[PDB]
Amino acid sequence: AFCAPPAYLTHQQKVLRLYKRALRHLESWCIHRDKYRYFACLMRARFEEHKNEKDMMRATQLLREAEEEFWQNQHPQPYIFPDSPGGTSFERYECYKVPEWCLDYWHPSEKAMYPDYFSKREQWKKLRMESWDREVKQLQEETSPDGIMTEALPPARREGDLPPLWWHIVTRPRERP
Amino acid sequence: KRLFVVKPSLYY
Amino acid sequence: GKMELPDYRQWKIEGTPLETVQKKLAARGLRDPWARNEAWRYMGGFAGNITFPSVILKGFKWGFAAFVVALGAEYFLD
Amino acid sequence: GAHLTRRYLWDASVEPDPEKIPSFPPDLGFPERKERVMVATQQEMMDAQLTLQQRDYCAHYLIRLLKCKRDSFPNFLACKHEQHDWDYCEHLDYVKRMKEFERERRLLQRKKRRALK
Amino acid sequence: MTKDMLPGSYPRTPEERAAAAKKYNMRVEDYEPYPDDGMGYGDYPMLPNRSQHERDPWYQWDHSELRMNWGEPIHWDLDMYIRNRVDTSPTPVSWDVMCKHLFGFVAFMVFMFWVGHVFPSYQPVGPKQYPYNNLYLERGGDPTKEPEPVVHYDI
Amino acid sequence: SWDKDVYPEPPSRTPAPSPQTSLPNPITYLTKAYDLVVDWPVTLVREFIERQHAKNRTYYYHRQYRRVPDITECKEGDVLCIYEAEMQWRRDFKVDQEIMNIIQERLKACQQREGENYQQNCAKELEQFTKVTKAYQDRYLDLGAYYSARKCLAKQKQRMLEERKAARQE
Amino acid sequence: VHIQPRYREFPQLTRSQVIQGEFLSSLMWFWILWRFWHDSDAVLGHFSYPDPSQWTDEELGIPPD
Amino acid sequence: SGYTPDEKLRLQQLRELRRRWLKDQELSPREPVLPPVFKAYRSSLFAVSHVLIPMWFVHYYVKYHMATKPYTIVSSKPRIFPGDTILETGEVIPPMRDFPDQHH
Amino acid sequence: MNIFTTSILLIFILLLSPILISMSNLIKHINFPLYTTTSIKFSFIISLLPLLMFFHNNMEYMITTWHWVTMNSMELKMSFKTDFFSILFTSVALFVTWSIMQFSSWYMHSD
Amino acid sequence: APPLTLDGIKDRVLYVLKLYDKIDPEKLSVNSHFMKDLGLDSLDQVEIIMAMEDEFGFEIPDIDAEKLMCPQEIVDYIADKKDVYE
Amino acid sequence: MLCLGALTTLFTAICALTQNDIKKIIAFSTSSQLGLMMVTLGMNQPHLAFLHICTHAFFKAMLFMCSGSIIHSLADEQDIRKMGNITKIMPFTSSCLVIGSLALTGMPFLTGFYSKDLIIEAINTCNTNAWALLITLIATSMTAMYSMRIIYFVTMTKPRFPPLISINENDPDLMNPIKRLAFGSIFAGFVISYNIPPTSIPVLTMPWFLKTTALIISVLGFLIALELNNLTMKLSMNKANPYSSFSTLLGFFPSIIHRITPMKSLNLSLKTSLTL
Amino acid sequence: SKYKPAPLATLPSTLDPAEYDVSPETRRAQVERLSIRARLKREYLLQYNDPKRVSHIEDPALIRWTYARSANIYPNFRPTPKNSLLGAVAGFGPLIFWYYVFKTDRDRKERLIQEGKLDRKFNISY
Ligand SMILES: CCCCCCCCCCCCO[C@@H]1O[C@H](CO)[C@@H](O[C@H]2O[C@H](CO)[C@@H](O)[C@H](O)[C@H]2O)[C@H](O)[C@H]1O
Ligand SMILES: *C(=O)CCCCCCCCCCCCC
Repeated sequence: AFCAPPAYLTHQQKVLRLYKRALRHLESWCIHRDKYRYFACLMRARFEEHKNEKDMMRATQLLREAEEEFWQNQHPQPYIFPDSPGGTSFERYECYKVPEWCLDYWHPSEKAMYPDYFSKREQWKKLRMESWDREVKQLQEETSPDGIMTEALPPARREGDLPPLWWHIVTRPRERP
Repeated sequence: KRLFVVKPSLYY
Repeated sequence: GKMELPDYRQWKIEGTPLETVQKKLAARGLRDPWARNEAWRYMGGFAGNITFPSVILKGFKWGFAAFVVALGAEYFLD
Repeated sequence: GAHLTRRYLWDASVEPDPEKIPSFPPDLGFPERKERVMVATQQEMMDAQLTLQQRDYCAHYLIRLLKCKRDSFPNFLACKHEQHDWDYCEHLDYVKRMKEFERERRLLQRKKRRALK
Repeated sequence: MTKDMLPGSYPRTPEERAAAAKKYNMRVEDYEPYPDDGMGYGDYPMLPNRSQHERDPWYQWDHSELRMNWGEPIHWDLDMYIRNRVDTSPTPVSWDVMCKHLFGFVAFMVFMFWVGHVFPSYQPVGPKQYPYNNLYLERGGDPTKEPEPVVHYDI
Repeated sequence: SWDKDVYPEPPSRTPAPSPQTSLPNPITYLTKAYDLVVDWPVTLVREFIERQHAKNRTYYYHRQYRRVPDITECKEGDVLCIYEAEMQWRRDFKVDQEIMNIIQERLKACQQREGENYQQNCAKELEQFTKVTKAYQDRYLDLGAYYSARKCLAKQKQRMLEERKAARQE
Repeated sequence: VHIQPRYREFPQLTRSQVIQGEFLSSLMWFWILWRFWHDSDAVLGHFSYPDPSQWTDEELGIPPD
Repeated sequence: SGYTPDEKLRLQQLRELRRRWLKDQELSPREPVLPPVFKAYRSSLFAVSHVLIPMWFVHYYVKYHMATKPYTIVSSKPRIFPGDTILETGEVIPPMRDFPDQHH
Repeated sequence: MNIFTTSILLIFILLLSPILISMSNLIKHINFPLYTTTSIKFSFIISLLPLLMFFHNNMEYMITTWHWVTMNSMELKMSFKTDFFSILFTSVALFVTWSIMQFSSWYMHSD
Repeated sequence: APPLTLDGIKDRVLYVLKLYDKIDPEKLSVNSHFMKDLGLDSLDQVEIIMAMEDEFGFEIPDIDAEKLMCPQEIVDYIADKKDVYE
Repeated sequence: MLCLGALTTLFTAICALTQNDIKKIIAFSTSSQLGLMMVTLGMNQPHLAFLHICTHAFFKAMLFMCSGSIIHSLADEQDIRKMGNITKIMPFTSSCLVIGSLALTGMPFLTGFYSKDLIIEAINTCNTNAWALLITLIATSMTAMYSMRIIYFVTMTKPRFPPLISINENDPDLMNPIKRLAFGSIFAGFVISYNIPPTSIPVLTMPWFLKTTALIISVLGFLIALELNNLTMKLSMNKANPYSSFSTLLGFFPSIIHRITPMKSLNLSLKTSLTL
Repeated sequence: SKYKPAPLATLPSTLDPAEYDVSPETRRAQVERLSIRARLKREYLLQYNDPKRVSHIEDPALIRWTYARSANIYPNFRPTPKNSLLGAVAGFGPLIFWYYVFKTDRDRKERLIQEGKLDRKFNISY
């Protein structure tokens, strides 16, 4: 979620990802932990086996074969963590994640009940404004002369500088509001 | 610890 | 109220069904390097084997004990 | 039960099609049959509020069973002998209806025989 | 917003294809108009028919619910492919294998229900019997008219 | 109160209680306590009100509507006489809606009380419903949304003719 | 009560839940036993289901062909 | 294979701001600054203002508005058994006919 | 028939006071989850008196509370068929909802 | 459940690693790289993250799992995900 | 009603046999018992179909409360594969969770016996659809098979939940409401059955095997479940088959009907109506 | 075995032959797509995080979509044999079908009222 994806997965990434998928599905069939441990070690035997085959034209043919084998022995209903995509708690609290900007419409009589939270907030709104100009400038200075771009972002290279485009990450609502 | 809860302006 | 995790050399798989996994895997050159991370499930307060009769036949003891008392009472009360 | 096996599978003529019973004349094989007797009268069933399905030939017992359940209230457990009576009379009626399947089967099996002769 | 930032008519020349792609923020080799059958698409891109369930769930999409990014071209049928509606994601079981199995089961059960209608289960018991002419009066038969004596015997 | 001839109601026949168990009927207790704590205070509040309504006794009457010439007595086009014949019919037609409701109240009120004997003991009320329905259908059915006296008359004349033609053959 | 969280070890069980749980299981088991003693017939049966072949043509009134 | 040095340096900086943000969400001791029996008087005013008082109005409505209009309350006729004495007319229901008697 | 009718009608009034309270300023002062749970409990207990009277008499009712409108010869009235089914279901339903209402105060304690 | 605190996370991360066999506890610190100071391979670090997800009860997406290459990085990824700030 | 109901009870029970979410198993239990009430109405047994509703409300409500207690104590986890050994860590809930299962599966003299037993007695001794009778009895055994699935995986195996344990069930707002239902799950059917008026004549006369038919299949369902669920302890890998895929994927009815039907209709809404 | 795709059950990414393509021509396609993606993502962020913003962030992609589906359909519509038949059938197809259902039904109803063979027994509202 935090890291933007690359342009394309390498062979190394496509095999590790399969490895994790194939174990999680094994655990879905086995259930029992002792039985899940036994077959998880057999699974690693099948991945250590062709670990070094560096043909790079049969390694691929060993992956498409293994994905087509995974897709046939899927669990029709794998276990999912409650907060993960497809999970039962997935996005349960998204109705409680009010953006911080909604406080900017609060009535004064509402703001009068939290005088010290609302004072540590005008500092953050100042810090955000003074930092903005220097953030925009830094992002042009690192705009590579060749258009090739990636979703990643640069840090603060100086002192007294916050990393550019930091407000929507730092201020984001809590995972469990 | 008690945390602040961001809410919409309900005064209106 | 601070956490106080158990000593981590406590978790030893001996005398648990995780042993039989090392017996089976070690018969073909393999070995489970995460066995001790499963171990707390099969020892300590979680040891044993819950059998279905024990779940169904729960409180049968004191249910039957009350039955004879209740049954006896009707005989005497008759 | 057997009958379903017999009616399908083996023969199919010597078995009472259950929706046409009786089929042979009521007095056949009987010198004189005594018409079944109803203890309860229409006013009594009609005044104890018996559903039409309940106005069978055992109604006189159900009229007592209801009479108990109203009078032993709040003691809802104090009418087990009355229930047993009604349950018994119904069982006998049910046995009476079990004797019609046999009779019709047996008679209907007779006709198959003598017809061959 | 101006006329050249908005959809237009079908692109006839490759010079108006690369113009159209640049409008919609696509590669020229990726821009693909709908077929020109004059059904009103103009030059709007024809994008692969994948519902939004197939989009990377873990990515932080700009339009979070739609699983889109700001500026990206929107599929013609987006409102049919939002996550509340039609899902085209891969299934563990092939589409036709599900279709053959589901209706085979439903079809088989329909057959077996008719079988059970022509060979019903019952008990070896003659019909129930009721007094007073099959309860002729209590069923609402006419008091003045005389029913047909229907009688039952002890056996 | 209400007129017991408009709304006939068989007298109640409650069997006298026959308690043959030693236990106490919990219905008969909360019924006493209900009378003392609920019924008694309320009846005082009502007796207080009806003593006010006696001090300010006021009267109102049912309006009389004499009969005007029928539609049949109206020359075609004379809207002055058609209008009054039309107003009367609309008054009549409305009283017939309420007669039907009354006959329906009885049938519904009988169905409930007879209970499991409605198929037998609700014959008379089902017969009035079946008769007063045939009359209603012979007067008002199929007239349409723009129903009026003239259409009611046209429907009757077309029916008196279809029956006269019954005997003109038979 | 405000129990304490426990890591990897079996937790302590309050007496209330152990006995509240235990009573209900025994309350169930007593009631089955008590009922199955008085009213066993409702499960096993109360009335004999007559065999339909022991019956003789005399009562069924068959007329010998 | 993991974070690049520039990647890892951005996380340090954001994570620093982030935790300084969540700390700011904590409420001071004095917030919010609001502007100002087990079966008795606590359990009397409930069963005497939600059961008794509402029962007076519901009874008043039933007794003088529903029971004074025709057919508003209509009950099934009570069961009458061969042997009952009718509380109204005094009639006595004749006893039933006679049972041959049976025993299972 | 007044006590039977009044208790039948009174169940609805008890369940409507939590709805009315929720629409006033009081709801911000009381423990509204407990108030609803107490309210439904008293409703269940009242629902037993019509239940017992039916067990005694087996006598059903047809209570027309309100006349809503007449469509020529077809009146629509708010009317209740307090027979066997609605007498018993009403009690079973109010008994279960007394459990679920009190369960919710523990299950939804964070919401 | 109790709130997660930065030290409690740190203690549970190492605790899971100390029960791993291919790791040798005596040389296991928070800064231990999984591929250089401990000599674990790619196919192991995948199983290490899987062991963390089970420990804590939530998933780490693969785009992020493949960069958690030292116990501190894991501890900080969990801490930032669950809004833990001290 | 007799054939529509019979199909519902079998089809949903087949679905419930291989689900893993605790609620969907319980939700699929309801669909099957709902279908059985429907089968009852096809016997012209309206008062039995109603008495089942009144009885079924008690224990089924409890099963959701007992299940909903586990879900709260395990950080809102609902997959039974991550539950285990609940008969020990949560005694009270497990005890009520087993009263509910046995009341549901028609064990004698619990709330669900004074309804289910009569319906199974009636379905056998009425003229009816032979196949509706047959599948409705099979579905009555599967009610024991899938109940045993919960008892087994939830209460009987070894722990499979995460290692930080903060299970608390000492709150009165949890124990008291569950207890009320627990009393209802035991005694309620008895009281209801003896106080309601006699409705219909029960066919109380039948061979010895039609009078215990419900019990034997329910017992048999349990026995079959034990053997099957105890092969999962064997160090032998589990594989897909068409029959479990059908069970797990709800007979594919959602996967087809909820994809093809909304597509064609919503495609007509745009291509034909609005555009053309 | 093997998985047969369909429009409502697409092909998994891992079973796509064209997803294991690694020839340099594809990899360059996949890198320009990301660059276009990142260029936009950068521009959206430079508005989202801007503190001087006082209104929402207008979306040209959404304006184009809604305009393509309303104000731009007709100009880009050309009659053809397939459109004209489709509109003719879509237009009057259902309308003729229902005309015969209702006309046929009400003719059977008017036929049965002239010969009195209907049971309007308790019907007094219409
Ligand atoms: C008329 C209605 C009355 C119905 C009967 C009421 C019976 C009341 C039962 C009270 C139960 C007391 O509970 C007491 O606590 C212990 C806890 O160690 C329970 O349990 C203990 O014995 C049981 C017996 O198999 C073991 O399985 C268990 O591991 C152990 O803990 C016992 O059952 C009892 O010793
Ligand atoms: C003949 O009596 C037809 C009745 C219908 C057959 C139902 C079969 C029920 C199976 C119960 C198992 C019996 C154990 C010996």
